[PDB]
Amino acid sequence: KNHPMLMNLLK
Amino acid sequence: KLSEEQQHIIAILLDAHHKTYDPTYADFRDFRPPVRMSPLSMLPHLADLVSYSIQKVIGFAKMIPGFRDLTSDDQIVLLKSSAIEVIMLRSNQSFTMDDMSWDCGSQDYKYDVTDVSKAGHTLELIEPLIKFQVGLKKLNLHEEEHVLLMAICIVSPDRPGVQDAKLVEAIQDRLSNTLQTYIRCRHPPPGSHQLYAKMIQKLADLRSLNEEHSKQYRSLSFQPENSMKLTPLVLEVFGN
Ligand SMILES: CCC(O)(CC)COc1ccc([Si](C)(C)c2ccc(OC[C@@H](O)CCC(=O)O)c(Cl)c2)cc1Cl
Repeated sequence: KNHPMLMNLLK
Repeated sequence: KLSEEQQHIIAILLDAHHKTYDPTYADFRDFRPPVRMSPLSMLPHLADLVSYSIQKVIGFAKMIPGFRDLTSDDQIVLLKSSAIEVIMLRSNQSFTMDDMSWDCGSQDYKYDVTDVSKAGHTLELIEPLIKFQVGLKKLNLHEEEHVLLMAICIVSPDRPGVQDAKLVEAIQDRLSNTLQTYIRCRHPPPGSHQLYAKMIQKLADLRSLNEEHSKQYRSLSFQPENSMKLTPLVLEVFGN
């Protein structure tokens, strides 16, 4: 799966 | 004996921790209110607390020297598997051994064994968690050893799904050597080895606490009425 909210928090 | 590189690693991690930990706990006001007395009355409040903590752990992890050199997949893998452990580690700062509870300002924001049970967790997890918090508090760590243990916890090469395990190991080795040298600068032998051996044992206990929380989280989140009360970040980070 994808982690868009995690990626956004990782800049 | 502390090198300039080790002294800079320590200053960065302390700066990162001070930016990602508010000892006033003012942001707790914006969570869903805690209800102490359907039966999981503390699930909404504690879900927002964990969701808030996950954000702070990500911010702290981004400021670890070398973390940004990893690929995005490895940064995600390390954070998905360590977030629960870092939350338990950083919660020790608010843990008081008077009543075996996490005191965060008020009695509204003071959580004990029953409060964790009102979130769906059994004593198969709470009892070892309390034992962990006491043994960690008894170590009387400096803030330097506290932040180094959190960074070493995050940058672990033996996490499932890690691509560049050698790169993660090289970053953890620098943080470990920084930790071992700091302990030697403050404690003569053999107490320095005994302290470092207990710190690594706490990392091993975190893996056991990680497995138990994951087991109970899967049981709770599988029920839609429980996962309805979680946050989108918790479902994304803790879900796999
Ligand atoms: C919703 C997932 C679920 O599993 C339900 C399905 C429950 O999860 C949990 C419930 C309770 C805990 Si707790 C070890 C008593 C704890 C966590 C965070 C805390 O906040 C301190 C600091 O991080 C914030 C300070 C700052 O950054 O400014 C504190 Cl004091 C204690 C942990 C979890 Cl994982």
